Amino acid sequence: CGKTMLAKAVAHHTTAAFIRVVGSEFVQKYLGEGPRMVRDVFRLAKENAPAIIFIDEIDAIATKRFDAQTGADREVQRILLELLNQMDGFDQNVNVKVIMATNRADTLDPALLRPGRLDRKIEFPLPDRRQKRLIFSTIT
Amino acid sequence: AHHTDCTFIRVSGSELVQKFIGEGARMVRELFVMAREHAPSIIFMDE
Amino acid sequence: DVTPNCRVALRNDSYTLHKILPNKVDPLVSLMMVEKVPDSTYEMIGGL
Amino acid sequence: SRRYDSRTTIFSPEGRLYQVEYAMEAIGHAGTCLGILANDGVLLAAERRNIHKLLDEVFFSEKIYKLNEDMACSVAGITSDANVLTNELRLIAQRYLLQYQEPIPCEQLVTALCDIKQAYTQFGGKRPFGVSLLYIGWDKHYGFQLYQSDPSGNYGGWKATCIGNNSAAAVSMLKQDYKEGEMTLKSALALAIKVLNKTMDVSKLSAEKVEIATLTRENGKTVIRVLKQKEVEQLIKKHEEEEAKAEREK
Amino acid sequence: ASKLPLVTPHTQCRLKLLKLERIKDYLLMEEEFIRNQEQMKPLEEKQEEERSKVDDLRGTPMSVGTLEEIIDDNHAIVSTSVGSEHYVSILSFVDKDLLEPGCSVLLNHKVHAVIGVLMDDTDPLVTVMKVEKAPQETYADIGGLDNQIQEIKESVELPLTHPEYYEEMGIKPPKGVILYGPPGTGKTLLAKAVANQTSATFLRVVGSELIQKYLGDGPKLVRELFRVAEEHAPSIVFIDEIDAIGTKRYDSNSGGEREIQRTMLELLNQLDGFDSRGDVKVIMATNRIETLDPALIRPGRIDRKIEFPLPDEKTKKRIFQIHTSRMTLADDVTLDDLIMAKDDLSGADIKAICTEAGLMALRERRMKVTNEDFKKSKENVLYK
Ligand SMILES: Nc1ncnc2c1ncn2[C@@H]1O[C@H](COP(=O)(O)OP(=O)(O)OP(=O)(O)O)[C@@H](O)[C@H]1O
Ligand SMILES: Nc1ncnc2c1ncn2[C@@H]1O[C@H](COP(=O)(O)OP(=O)(O)O)[C@@H](O)[C@H]1O
Ligand SMILES: [Mg+2]
Ligand SMILES: [Mg+2]
Repeated sequence: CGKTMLAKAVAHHTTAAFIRVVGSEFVQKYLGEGPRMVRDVFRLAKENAPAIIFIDEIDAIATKRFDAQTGADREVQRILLELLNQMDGFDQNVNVKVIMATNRADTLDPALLRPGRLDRKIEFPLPDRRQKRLIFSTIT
Repeated sequence: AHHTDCTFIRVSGSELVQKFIGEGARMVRELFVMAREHAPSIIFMDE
Repeated sequence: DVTPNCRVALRNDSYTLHKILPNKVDPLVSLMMVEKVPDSTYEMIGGL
Repeated sequence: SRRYDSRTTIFSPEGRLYQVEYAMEAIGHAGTCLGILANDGVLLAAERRNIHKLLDEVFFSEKIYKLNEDMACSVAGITSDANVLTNELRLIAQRYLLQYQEPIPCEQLVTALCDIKQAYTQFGGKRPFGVSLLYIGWDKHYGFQLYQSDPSGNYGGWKATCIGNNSAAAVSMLKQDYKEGEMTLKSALALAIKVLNKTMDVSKLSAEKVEIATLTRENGKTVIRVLKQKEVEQLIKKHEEEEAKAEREK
Repeated sequence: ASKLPLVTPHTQCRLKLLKLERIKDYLLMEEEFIRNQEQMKPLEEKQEEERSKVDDLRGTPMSVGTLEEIIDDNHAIVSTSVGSEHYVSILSFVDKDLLEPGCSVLLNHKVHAVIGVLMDDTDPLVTVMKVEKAPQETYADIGGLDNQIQEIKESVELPLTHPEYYEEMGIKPPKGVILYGPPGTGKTLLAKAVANQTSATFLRVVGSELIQKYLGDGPKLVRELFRVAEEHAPSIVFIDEIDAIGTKRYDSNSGGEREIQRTMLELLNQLDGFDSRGDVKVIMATNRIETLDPALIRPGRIDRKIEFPLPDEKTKKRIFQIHTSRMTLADDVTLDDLIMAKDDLSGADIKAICTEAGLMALRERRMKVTNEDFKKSKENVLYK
């Protein structure tokens, strides 16, 4: 439904700094590379510009259930804690905008969806006839 | 709770809350350790 | 002065106690920090 | 084949049975009816459920059914189940009238119906009826009478009974306000409007939302008047005047 | 310290005189066999010198290790905190005993040799499931029942307080006690007075919180539960609402009803295992007595079956007298009108009407409770 495509177009016509991360790469084999990998991105968004973070496949990190018996799950737990802190490390003065695109909203923590971090929710429903014919005009 | 100065502690049954309550917390009652440590407290619950 | 659940500074050669590290968190301050409830008051009550 | 049988006839291990008690659970919802008398005449008050703005408002009654030329009933429960019951005992009164050429005693009519309701609760492997209804009527033997049917198949003599959603809450005030034989059929009307004022959770007492029928003995008629919607609201505001001065005087 | 257990006598007996003077024999003779030590060979102090010789053997970096096996000739395989285990030796100040597989120990920093053992800070679950203090008042709070109070004192209290009556009879107490009836009839309220009465260690668990989300964590919680129950002493285990394991299905449990079933197999073991059980009494309560497994209700696993009927009206007035004892009752009220308000009112209904009537007095800042507080109190409590 143009989830990647709209970020391509905004990232093309933008004038600010665009930072484009792939949300299944924070699971490093080594400890700490994940959390440091979380914090330095937002540090570069801070120092760089009034910039824009983009995150895709959030279901790779933000799930609902957890298990403190594997370590592979405890690491992802520590991934979510870092970003959950760093979204609260803001003061409305920097213009750093976080765009996050997923496929399923079901496998998500609503603690991620609290206000102060997440307030704007955009579904991409299917066009039926009206916006449908416009896609035929553009592609044909 | 804000006006009578109590610890407004809601529970939701999540698992990121879990690591500060215990390692497994086989009951729910292990929250009462923190609750009697903040003895004037109020527990809140959703649907 | 040594409190349970408190950080410390430690030397490394003989593991001798050096200095008490300030503080860290309560296990509930972090909890409500994660939850982030919308703090309210009587001055935003609409007709109840 | 016997794997599919649900055994709607057997008892519980605690002695009772669950089917007709589930029916008596279902009778608490979906209806509010009451009857009251102390003198010449008897009143049935019925609270209408369907209050949608597109109804033809016909058939002379909603939950009221004239049984004989001198008796009638207010019904509560599953209406479709009730439809077979109404014309079912109606020709039982007619076969009494054909048998003896005489109007039927109201009590022994109710026993004959409650036998038929009792049979499905007893054998046959049949889903019983979740229908409970009142009984009003007059005879030459005891005058005005009042009876109450239950989905189990037993009956009972009363004078004033509600089987509403707040039925016991109504009865709690029914035994708080009454007088034996002196509540004339205007005082029992004003009391009845106070009762449905209480158990009617929808306030302000919409006159179209209620049904009230009376049964009086005229000399050879037994007039079963079915009051129109032009004299309800004057009784409504009549209650409204005395409740305001009754409040402010206290 | 456990010197002489003969403390019988209980008057001015000469045995008491000569026995305490013979403790004076072992102590006067051998206090003159305490003088000579540092008089002949001082050579150290032995109060701290040999003690600091141990403390100069063991280093200040005391690593904490974990046992998993024992070989008797003072060396064993111990677990490091990392996981890379060693094959170190065991010292002589290790008092070779308090050593079980899984025990926390003290190792060297250099060669990781077994220096000491560690006292265990236990687990919070014991403090969670362990009742600390007496809950409330005695059996006189109950009122009206008076028959099964003799039954619960019969099966629980009397075996504890009087271990003579069963021995003159040549008999053992009945094992399992179960309580059943309508809800709100005082089933937990009796166990409150039991927890007042007993001096044994008391445990309480709800039958709802047995169930889990992981596989086998239920039966494991059962096994460690009866482990905790046995590892103390005389104990009473209370189970509330055990029908709830069979009635309600929850989607947190990954296994279906054939995981609840296996939990019931483990508990079904833990009532009547072949093992030496010990002094653990079991008191249970429910209201749906007909739903659960009769294999658990058999004599041998539960011996005493106790039903609670509804309160009759002469017991009702007693319960009114109980819950209206210390309150400023205005003389406006008549309790007999409050008796027949509900034909099958529970004891909780009475207390609810009383407390809500007090709430109606405190809405109007008064001190006494009047009749209309009860009149609208039964409307508030009962009719909704
Ligand atoms: N016979 C009684 N006399 C006085 N008070 C009673 C009586 N029965 C119950 N109560 C009161 O009602 C309350 C509820 O009783 P209790 O908790 O024993 O009900 P229950 O049958 O154990 O319910 P459940 O077992 O389903 O939790 C108690 O706090 C108690 O004070
Ligand atoms: N009386 C009121 N005055 C002002 N805002 C209100 C009032 N009632 C509800 N709200 C709004 O609704 C929100 C709180 O909703 P609430 O009903 O407390 O949560 P929930 O939906 O979980 O019960 C607030 O953000 C507030 O703006
Ligand atoms: Mg895409
Ligand atoms: Mg109880």
